[PDB]
Amino acid sequence: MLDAFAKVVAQADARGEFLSNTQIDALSKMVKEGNQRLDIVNKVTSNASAIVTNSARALFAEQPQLIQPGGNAYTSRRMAACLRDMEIVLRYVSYAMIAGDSSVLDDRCLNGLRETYQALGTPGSSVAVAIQKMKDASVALANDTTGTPIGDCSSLVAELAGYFDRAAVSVV
Amino acid sequence: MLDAFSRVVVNSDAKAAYVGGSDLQALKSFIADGNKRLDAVNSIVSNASCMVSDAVSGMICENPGLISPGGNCYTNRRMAACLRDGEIILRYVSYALLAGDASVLEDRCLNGLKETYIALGVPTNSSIRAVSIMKAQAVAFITNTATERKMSFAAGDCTSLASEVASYFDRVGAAIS
Amino acid sequence: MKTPITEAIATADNQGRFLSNTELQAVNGRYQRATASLTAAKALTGSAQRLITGAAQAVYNKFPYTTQMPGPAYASSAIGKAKCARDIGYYLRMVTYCLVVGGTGPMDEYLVAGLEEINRSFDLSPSWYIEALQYIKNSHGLSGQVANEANAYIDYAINTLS
Amino acid sequence: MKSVITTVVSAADAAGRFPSNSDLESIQGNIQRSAARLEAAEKLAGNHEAVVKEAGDACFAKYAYLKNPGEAGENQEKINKCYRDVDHYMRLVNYCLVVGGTGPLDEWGIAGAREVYRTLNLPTSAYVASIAYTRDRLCVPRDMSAQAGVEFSAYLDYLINALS
Amino acid sequence: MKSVITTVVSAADAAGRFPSNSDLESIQGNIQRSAARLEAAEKLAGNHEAVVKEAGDACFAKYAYLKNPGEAGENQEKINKCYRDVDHYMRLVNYCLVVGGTGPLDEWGIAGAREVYRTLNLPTSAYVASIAYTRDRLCVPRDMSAQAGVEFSAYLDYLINALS
Amino acid sequence: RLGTVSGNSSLDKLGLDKFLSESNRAYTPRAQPGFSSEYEQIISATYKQLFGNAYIMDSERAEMAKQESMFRDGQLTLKDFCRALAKTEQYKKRFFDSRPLYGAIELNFKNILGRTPDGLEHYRAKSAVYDTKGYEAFVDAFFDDGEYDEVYDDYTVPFYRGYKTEANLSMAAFTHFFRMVRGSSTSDKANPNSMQKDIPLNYYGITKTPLAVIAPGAAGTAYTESFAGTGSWQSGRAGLNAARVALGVPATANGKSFRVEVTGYTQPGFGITAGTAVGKLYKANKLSRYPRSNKSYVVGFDELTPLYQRITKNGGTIASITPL
Amino acid sequence: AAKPYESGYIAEDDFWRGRGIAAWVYATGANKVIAQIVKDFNLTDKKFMVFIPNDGAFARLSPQLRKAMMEDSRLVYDMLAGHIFTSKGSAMLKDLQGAGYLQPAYGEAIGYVGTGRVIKIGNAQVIPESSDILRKNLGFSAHTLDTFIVPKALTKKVSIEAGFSPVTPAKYVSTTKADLRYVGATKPAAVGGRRAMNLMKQQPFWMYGPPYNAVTQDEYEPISAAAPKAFVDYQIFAPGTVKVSPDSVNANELNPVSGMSKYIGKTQKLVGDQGISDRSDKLPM
Ligand SMILES: *CC[C@H]1/C(=C/c2[nH]c(/C=C3N=C(/C=C4\NC(=O)C(CC)=C4C)C(C)=C\3CCC(=O)O)c(CCC(=O)O)c2C)NC(=O)[C@@H]1C
Ligand SMILES: *CC[C@H]1/C(=C/c2[nH]c(/C=C3N=C(/C=C4\NC(=O)C(CC)=C4C)C(C)=C\3CCC(=O)O)c(CCC(=O)O)c2C)NC(=O)[C@@H]1C
Ligand SMILES: *CC[C@H]1/C(=C/c2[nH]c(/C=C3N=C(/C=C4\NC(=O)C(CC)=C4C)C(C)=C\3CCC(=O)O)c(CCC(=O)O)c2C)NC(=O)[C@@H]1C
Ligand SMILES: *C[C@@H](*)[C@H]1/C(=C/c2[nH]c(/C=C3N=C(/C=C4\NC(=O)C(CC)=C4C)C(C)=C\3CCC(=O)O)c(CCC(=O)O)c2C)NC(=O)[C@@H]1C
Ligand SMILES: *[C@@H](C)[C@H]1/C(=C/C2=NC(=C\c3[nH]c(C[C@H]4NC(=O)C(C=C)=C4C)c(C)c3CCC(=O)O)/C(CCC(=O)O)=C2C)NC(=O)[C@@H]1C
Ligand SMILES: *[C@@H](C)[C@H]1/C(=C/C2=NC(=C\c3[nH]c(C[C@H]4NC(=O)C(C=C)=C4C)c(C)c3CCC(=O)O)/C(CCC(=O)O)=C2C)NC(=O)[C@@H]1C
Ligand SMILES: *[C@@H](C)[C@H]1/C(=C/C2=NC(=C\c3[nH]c(C[C@H]4NC(=O)C(C=C)=C4C)c(C)c3CCC(=O)O)/C(CCC(=O)O)=C2C)NC(=O)[C@@H]1C
Ligand SMILES: *[C@H](C)[C@H]1/C(=C/C2=NC(=C\c3[nH]c(C[C@H]4NC(=O)C(C=C)=C4C)c(C)c3CCC(=O)O)/C(CCC(=O)O)=C2C)NC(=O)[C@@H]1C
Ligand SMILES: *[C@H](C)[C@H]1/C(=C/C2=NC(=C\c3[nH]c(C[C@H]4NC(=O)C(C=C)=C4C)c(C)c3CCC(=O)O)/C(CCC(=O)O)=C2C)NC(=O)[C@@H]1C
Ligand SMILES: *[C@H](C)[C@H]1/C(=C/C2=NC(=C\c3[nH]c(C[C@H]4NC(=O)C(C=C)=C4C)c(C)c3CCC(=O)O)/C(CCC(=O)O)=C2C)NC(=O)[C@@H]1C
Ligand SMILES: *[C@H](C)[C@H]1/C(=C/C2=NC(=C\c3[nH]c(C[C@H]4NC(=O)C(C=C)=C4C)c(C)c3CCC(=O)O)/C(CCC(=O)O)=C2C)NC(=O)[C@@H]1C
Ligand SMILES: C=CC1=C(C)[C@@H](Cc2[nH]c(/C=C3N=C(/C=C4\NC(=O)[C@H](C)[C@H]4CC)C(C)=C\3CCC(=O)O)c(CCC(=O)O)c2C)NC1=O
Ligand SMILES: C=CC1=C(C)[C@@H](Cc2[nH]c(/C=C3N=C(/C=C4\NC(=O)[C@H](C)[C@H]4CC)C(C)=C\3CCC(=O)O)c(CCC(=O)O)c2C)NC1=O
Repeated sequence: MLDAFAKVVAQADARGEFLSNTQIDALSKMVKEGNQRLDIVNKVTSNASAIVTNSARALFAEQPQLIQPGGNAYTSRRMAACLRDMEIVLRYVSYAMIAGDSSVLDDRCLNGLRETYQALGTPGSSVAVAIQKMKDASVALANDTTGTPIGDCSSLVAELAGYFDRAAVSVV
Repeated sequence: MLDAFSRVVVNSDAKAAYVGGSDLQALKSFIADGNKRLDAVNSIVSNASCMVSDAVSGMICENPGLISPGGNCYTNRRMAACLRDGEIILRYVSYALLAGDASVLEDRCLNGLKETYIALGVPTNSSIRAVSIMKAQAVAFITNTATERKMSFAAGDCTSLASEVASYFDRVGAAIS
Repeated sequence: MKTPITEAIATADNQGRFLSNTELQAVNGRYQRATASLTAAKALTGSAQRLITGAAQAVYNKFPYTTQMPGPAYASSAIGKAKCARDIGYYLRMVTYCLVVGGTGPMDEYLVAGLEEINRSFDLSPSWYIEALQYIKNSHGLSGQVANEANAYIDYAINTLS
Repeated sequence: MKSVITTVVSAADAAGRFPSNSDLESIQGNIQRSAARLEAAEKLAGNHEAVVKEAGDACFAKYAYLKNPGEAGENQEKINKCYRDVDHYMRLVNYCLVVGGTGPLDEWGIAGAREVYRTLNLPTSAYVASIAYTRDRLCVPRDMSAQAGVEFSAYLDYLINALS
Repeated sequence: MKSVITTVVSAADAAGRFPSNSDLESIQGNIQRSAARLEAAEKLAGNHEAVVKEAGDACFAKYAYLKNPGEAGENQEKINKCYRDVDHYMRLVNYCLVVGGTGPLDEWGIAGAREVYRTLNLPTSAYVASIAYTRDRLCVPRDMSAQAGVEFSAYLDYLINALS
Repeated sequence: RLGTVSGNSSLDKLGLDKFLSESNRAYTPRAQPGFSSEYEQIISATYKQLFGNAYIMDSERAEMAKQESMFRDGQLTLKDFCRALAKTEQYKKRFFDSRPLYGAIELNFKNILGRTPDGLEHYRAKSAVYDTKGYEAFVDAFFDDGEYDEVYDDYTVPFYRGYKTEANLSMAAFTHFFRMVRGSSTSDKANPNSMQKDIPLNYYGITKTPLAVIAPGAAGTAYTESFAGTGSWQSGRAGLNAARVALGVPATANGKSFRVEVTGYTQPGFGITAGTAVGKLYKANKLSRYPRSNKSYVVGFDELTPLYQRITKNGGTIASITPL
Repeated sequence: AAKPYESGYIAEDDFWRGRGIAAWVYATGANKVIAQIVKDFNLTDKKFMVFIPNDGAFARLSPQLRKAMMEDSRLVYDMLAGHIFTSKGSAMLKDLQGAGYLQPAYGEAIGYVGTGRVIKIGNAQVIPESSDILRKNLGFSAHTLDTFIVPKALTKKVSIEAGFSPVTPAKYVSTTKADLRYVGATKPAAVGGRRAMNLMKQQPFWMYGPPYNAVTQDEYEPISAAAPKAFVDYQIFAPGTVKVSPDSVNANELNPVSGMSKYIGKTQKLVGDQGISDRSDKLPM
């Protein structure tokens, strides 16, 4: 895997170039955010059990056929594996948020997830609804203050929303 | 193949939602900035022959082992195919700029282009540099910063269209890698 | 690639857990040191050609047989001289990559993995590249903690060569 | 989707050419016509639950035989699926005014419909009587403007001619 | 004969469908963009005898070696056929403005040209160099209107990319 | 775009998006004298179909200038032009003279008929025409059996139909179609399973065994495997590809079995450490950790989630999962 | 420095401010360089020719090139020395005809193509509407370009892959009351209370139907299970105080010909609204 600092280095080694003066000034801004990025990863991780469970609770209220006999989440092994997957996706979205690059997200979670759910019969349109419910529980948790100093984080919540949309289109 | 308007339709169809209110304003903005998009697609297809020849020549000038015996662009059959491999890639990028969505570039061009280039034996580092040269040419004609041509436009800013077409060219390098 | 960011992800993904404050502090310390490292990399980039021409000449002064002996391994001809100023620029570029990333990652993936195999095969001496690196440690002109970050990756490559 | 963009791109892809001056001239028609057909798509998306339910019982006001035994409006589930299937069709007309062509109606509503409404024995003249009621309910200055009602009714009788 | 009308009628025929609402919208763009190009073609009509004379001198100025014995511009008779062959290209772009697309260039001027010129030993770069001159002496608010110059330039670059 | 959901479509995002959009139907018996643009499009469309999206240069396209002119007034395009172009040297050089007989036989099924050979008897009926009468009648049996006038109007271009259900083929022929047609930016010179020299469906087209379909543009789209016998009688060798059967006690202990295909295995990235290992780089015996990339596994269901993590954490790319 | 309108505009340093085609040479410090160029190559005696790029040529200059003209003052020197030509002296536009070459002040014999009224100097084009101005004293000719004469021998060091590839930041677009609903689902259900089912959104009206059976939010409330033993008697009140009111006095709105009734029967759950509720009013209890 490689983060956002290692991303521009790998793009520059393949050209055989030193980094520019403009490119160092663009990596100073990524360090200048710095603490605001670590606030989003702190808020998402600290409420990780309640984000997964209460957005599984709201999925079975709107699609109650998934827990009927003959549904894809009806049994204890088949329900516990469903909550386990929703915690796997929230894990690698927080990994992609601390790194600034969606490379650990697809190389270790997403590549082969569509092929897995097509061999098992898991409804892929219902997985993306569970992904989109953890999204707006987390982008509403991102832009509340709650012991953070007041400022503008609207550029880092568009990046966190883009990692949830990436995980949702790799399964739908 | 989806355009910009039919992309928000397949996003609304996934949740049985009508298109209206919040989503129609981002599409009314597409119509209001729509004269710029036709005025920018015209700038690329008016120079589409000089763009391709200068991209394959500049790929060769920096890496002159490609025209040696053992290089991929050695003979005349191979050089004429490399001049045509890039003329199609530029054609599909100008479709995605006209549509406003990268679905025609991914469906008809990039899906399968990777295993095309590993069966033939095309060097992916050299083909990325030929795309990179076309990216610099496309932003220069859109933002009128071309050092060899001065196209006439109305006055205004089109940075969002140049940052859009730059993201289409980076999908070409990420696919074949 | 070894980075303070990616080594925190890899030690939590190996255990299979979320990023705790054990991992949020290892990337907090990368952000404190990043200001010294980014000024050390902007200065080594802007004075690269001075440091490349000087370090190659500093090897021809200590080892003058490398500009004398015939053969392909030595910098006798103009072709072996051009392949030496290319080797110094590879060692210098990996140092500025390690300062930008924040760890000894880009020079592991690109330079020091397989380094003892390509030196013994093409018959290059690691003592040539040490003296080329002792010059850059003595001539970058950096000061304080800016020089502490630059000399930490220069001294890392001298330990693999020796 | 069949649209204005996807027609002129596919025509210039089968010929293997760049977007010509006549392919940019068609997207200018998509600009001057978008004002009327987005007014109809916004008027429909705000008042859709009242338009669907007004047309859902215009089926059963013309065909009261559908509550007879064995028919398609026997029980509560079958009228829930009937008001759903009308609301599906009104969503696709909202999708066609947004895109600008008959794309979403063709691929999602019309293709395969003759083989389903005959296998499941749903009378296709009653999936029409709700669509034909909405086309004559529209008052041309009251709900929308003049050219917004031209676009709204032209997608409404494309669906009628495709079920007939 | 690629036009805006010809592209949608041939695409409605390829799928066996009637002219839809996605097809009449493309004819609307032919109406709006018509006033731009139809007065550029009026400008090219009454002032073609001086535009090809100015463009004719602009290729023998660049390639002065054509007047050598053994080249394509030896005598007055071979010179007269070059001012004729550039007056044809100015008539075929006068046709492309009133049609609305690259039809009359693609049939009578471009298709078959690169094997006629190769066999008859005529350099295509000099058939280029007079087309790129009238693209360059055109300044947009004097010679025509601001939008007529966009259409007039759009066909000259289409002719240039075809020869080159 | 990939997937099956989000658009209510599976075949256009399986590589068939360009092919599901054209007719190219030649609506008039002769080309009109005066105009060339309509019929130049049909000739470029029947070059792209019959040659399988190959590059025909201008010095090679002039070698078929005669037929192109017989078609423009006095020949059909389905018959008598695709038949004339298949007897040319440009078709014969790259589709017949390069491969064995059964390799040339299924390239003609794709190019002329738009499908694949179903079983051995589809191969065997076409090799018998070549053994008795030569190449000139061998390409006529693709045109002059019953199938060709049945499925194509004799003024349209052929199209691909080996995936459809109205082309009454076996379901192993569906999986074989997506081995020979990989999207619209590919030819059979640009196919990794036939590189204009191989037999693309050699064991699989004869025995009618189905393959796992990998979509073009997927993550593990570069997956290819070799072929080797395994038994003592045929003098085979063990340990190259995983089996396709799941026979014994391990088939149903740990639940239902699957067959997983991995693509990219490199030397950097094995350990739990985010970076390469510095030092010796190779053990004594000098071999890699994975001597082949493109490995395959047969795994149970209770071992599928530990294996999934063991693949991706070590650099691999899952190409396909298929229940045995 | 001073005002340009002093001494008329007859001063040489103030004349190009007056003939306002090149305003970038005084907005930047470019006019110090071309005065230092003609010191350095002694052009003050012999006649020469300058090709000044206009305003608009400086504006169409690329951001990967305009950065490299700031971090390298040597690159600004020979680019401005690449516009001063000493081949033909004070040459007018009629002497720039045909095809040929031109010798710069520093750089090297840049080729020109001059065909009648269009004249190119190699990635540049002379606008001939204002280009034949000649100064008598310190004598040169000055012509106006529309692009800088950029030789390709200088700019192999520049590219767009340095970091000048333009990128726009994409925004999210959520509404403030759109989530304030969604923060209550982040807490666990022992401390979030009723608010733990806040993530369910409004389904369409047929999704609560008897095939699908989507569960409403109010069930997750105790207001669904309000089933008491006690009951109001309604006869112990005064007559005129018990009020009742029907929904509509119509046979056809209470029940249509189909069963899609909003008021009678089990089809009262098939409303397009009333799927979600306001239970972020109270507490996290
Ligand atoms: C609410 C979630 C939806 C859902 C999920 C569901 N998933 C499975 C089974 C598996 N999922 C995986 C995927 C992964 N496993 C991993 O370890 C990782 C990390 C890299 C990923 C991405 C695997 C391997 C399995 C099978 C093994 C198992 O866990 O039992 C199941 C069970 C399917 C079954 O038949 O048992 C469910 C139910 N299904 C839904 O209905 C929801 C929409
Ligand atoms: C008289 C029998 C016929 C015959 C048998 C034959 N079989 C093999 C090889 C294999 N058979 C199996 C089948 C199984 N293996 C199992 O463990 C189970 C339990 C579920 C079954 C059903 C397998 C997997 C093999 C291959 C592995 C192996 O060789 O041991 C062979 C050897 C084949 C060879 O060429 O070496 C023979 C001879 N063959 C005949 O001719 C008889 C008709
Ligand atoms: C000068 C040679 C050309 C070249 C070689 C090159 N090869 C690799 C990588 C691998 N090679 C193998 C092959 C084997 N491994 C084995 O153990 C055996 C005996 C069974 C063989 C035949 C394998 C498995 C790899 C990948 C794993 C590894 O790194 O060892 C590479 C590295 C490519 C990479 O990105 O890792 C190179 C560069 N390349 C050239 O350019 C030369 C023409
Ligand atoms: C001061 C220089 C001394 C010297 C240098 C010299 N080196 C070579 C050849 C090679 N050097 C490398 C090293 C690297 N390549 C890399 O890609 C990287 C990481 C980015 C490193 C560290 C390699 C692989 C070679 C051989 C391959 C090649 O030819 O490029 C040579 C040429 C030797 C030859 O046999 O061709 C010289 C002369 N030698 C001296 O005399 C100086 C003291
Ligand atoms: C076609 C003639 C257009 C035109 C195209 C542009 N090219 C631009 C940049 C560019 N060109 C090259 C190739 C060139 N450089 C070389 O070193 C060699 C030989 C080995 C050649 C042929 C390169 C490498 C680049 C830079 C790509 C990059 O940045 O990575 C360009 C950008 C700006 C400009 O020049 O104005 C354009 C527009 N330019 C023209 O004038 C005509 C119309
Ligand atoms: C009321 C107008 C009718 C009536 C209608 C019924 N239609 C029924 C089912 C049905 N409708 C469709 C098409 C619909 N589904 C879609 O996904 C889309 C487009 C996105 C559309 C237009 C389908 C495919 C089906 C069958 C699947 C299903 O059960 O929903 C229906 C149910 C049939 C049944 O119960 O067996 C009814 C009752 N009923 C009437 O009385 C008049 C005729
Ligand atoms: C725009 C680049 C300049 C400008 C140029 C001038 N053009 C002059 C004369 C002229 N130009 C043309 C070609 C052009 N005008 C047309 O009507 C058409 C075709 C429809 C074209 C291509 C012609 C035929 C003529 C002669 C007739 C005339 O306009 O007088 C001109 C006068 C000097 C000369 O060239 O003889 C100038 C200065 N004028 C401008 O204001 C901008 C800067
Ligand atoms: C954005 C989504 C938030 C928000 C973020 C801000 N945080 C700011 C400063 C700040 N944050 C932290 C905590 C963080 N740093 C760490 O080292 C660790 C754990 C290891 C964490 C969780 C600290 C320590 C600081 C102090 C640094 C400083 O004050 O600069 C901050 C800057 C305030 C400002 O400049 O206005 C912002 C904007 N604030 C918000 O309102 C939204 C909700
Ligand atoms: C030039 C930038 C490259 C390079 C290019 C070559 N491509 C060659 C053949 C080839 N390319 C494609 C893909 C192309 N065809 C399409 O239809 C589409 C998109 C829809 C694309 C991008 C195909 C399918 C083929 C095979 C042609 C055939 O089978 O006839 C090629 C020829 C190789 C050869 O002749 O052996 C070259 C040289 N190669 C380079 O070195 C630079 C980097
Ligand atoms: C025009 C012919 C008459 C006229 C007719 C009336 N329409 C009445 C109500 C009404 N009409 C519609 C359909 C229309 N409105 C929409 O929003 C849409 C599509 C989005 C359409 C096609 C609806 C849905 C309704 C009910 C809601 C309402 O307007 O109250 C109406 C009132 C009586 C009735 O309930 O039908 C009349 C009289 N009105 C006129 O003034 C001209 C003469
Ligand atoms: C009745 C004499 C009052 C009155 C009562 C209403 N209460 C409504 C909802 C409600 N009530 C409570 C308190 C109750 N629940 C408990 O768990 C406990 C003790 C631990 C008590 C005392 C709660 C928490 C709630 C909200 C939860 C729910 O709705 O199930 C209510 C419905 C309000 C509405 O939604 O319209 C009514 C009418 N109101 C009166 O007018 C008399 C004075
Ligand atoms: C009618 C069909 C049609 C064409 C023939 C072409 C031509 C064209 N371009 C623009 C108009 C424009 N074109 C651009 C584009 C640019 N300007 C720049 O300064 C950049 C260099 C470049 C890309 C960012 C801008 C900024 C406008 C102004 C109008 C707007 O902002 O929408 C207009 C609108 C001007 C008007 O209203 O008259 C037209 C007709 N485009 C079309 O839509
Ligand atoms: C209606 C559409 C139409 C056209 C577009 C042209 C195209 C065209 N031009 C020429 C023909 C020509 N083109 C040139 C041109 C040149 N020679 C030079 O010295 C310069 C290189 C260049 C000046 C522009 C000459 C000299 C001929 C005559 C060839 C000859 O005499 O051998 C011919 C051959 C027949 C002939 O005219 O003799 C044709 C078909 N003619 C058409 O009928």
